[PDB]
Amino acid sequence: WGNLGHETVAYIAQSFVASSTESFCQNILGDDSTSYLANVATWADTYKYTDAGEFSKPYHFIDAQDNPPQSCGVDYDRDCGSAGCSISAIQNYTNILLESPNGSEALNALKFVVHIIGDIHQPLHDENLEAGGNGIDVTYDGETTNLHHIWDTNMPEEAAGGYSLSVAKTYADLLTERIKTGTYSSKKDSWTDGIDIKDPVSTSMIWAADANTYVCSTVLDDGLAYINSTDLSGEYYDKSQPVFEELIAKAGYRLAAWLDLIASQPS
Ligand SMILES: O=c1ccn([C@@H]2O[C@H](CO)[C@@H](O)[C@H]2O)c(=O)[nH]1
Ligand SMILES: *[C@@H]1O[C@H](CO)[C@@H](O)[C@H](O)[C@H]1NC(C)=O
Ligand SMILES: *[C@@H]1O[C@H](CO)[C@@H](O)[C@H](O)[C@H]1NC(C)=O
Ligand code: NA
Ligand SMILES: [Zn+2]
Ligand SMILES: [Zn+2]
Ligand SMILES: [Zn+2]
Repeated sequence: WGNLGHETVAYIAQSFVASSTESFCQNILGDDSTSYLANVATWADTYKYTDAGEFSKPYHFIDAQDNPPQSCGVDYDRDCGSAGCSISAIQNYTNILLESPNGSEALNALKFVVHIIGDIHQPLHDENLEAGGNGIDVTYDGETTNLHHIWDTNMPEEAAGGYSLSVAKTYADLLTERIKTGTYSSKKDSWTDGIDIKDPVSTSMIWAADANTYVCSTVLDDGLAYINSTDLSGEYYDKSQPVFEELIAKAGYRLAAWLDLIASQPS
């Protein structure tokens, strides 16, 4: 996602974490504001453009070698690759926070987990084709862009009504309502099925496989004749909106559950 999506995921997670988890994270981050997670949710996307952070570019995605829209699937050993991936990064940084939460690596580990659980839920961050859709040029509201970009940025910002941290907070409030009582309230009690702090790869692969299903059902189902030729800000946006909104909600809910397990200690 772009910055709005990551901040929204982070604000949702803040609304679901336990108090002890909030304290654990505020202490690592040195921030006890009501934006503590949202304030770091974009860091990984700045870091990756620096020499020191170049290593971490592959950690934003897992290039699933499926065949969409005909067939979708993610396989860790087939798709992660030698340079690592979102799944291998969740394992590494989760294990740093479990083993060394008071050490110097904890700060970046937590900022990576906040960001990357967001990225796992962007379907085109779970797809090899055309570098996650970066190579598919499209038109969106009269502008030339690419399919990856409209899922990261154009469509979420249209739905949220802007791009800023305050707009993200409002959007997160809307999606948090949908989880607690609204649209998602009868399905969210299944969203953490299979979660296992002792198996970060298995857990994050469930999430990535869930998001990847939408590459076939939603991202690419219209077929590339349509996608290449049609302004996607109309009916394509209309069908995409419920899907990316539910995936942003899932990302925040699952991030909170994961942070609770990372911070958890038996009383
Ligand atoms: O296979 C790829 C290649 C790139 N990206 C993402 O696409 C962004 C560029 O739009 C990059 O920063 C990167 O995180 C993916 O999700 N998958
Ligand atoms: C784990 O994270 C550290 C710090 O960012 C990095 O140096 C190391 O290469 C990572 N290891 C793996 C297996 O991804
Ligand atoms: C759509 O554009 C992509 C990327 O250039 C291309 O691979 C594909 O063949 C195009 N499909 C159609 C039917 O135009
Ligand atoms: Na056209
Ligand atoms: Zn992102
Ligand atoms: Zn992206
Ligand atoms: Zn990212």
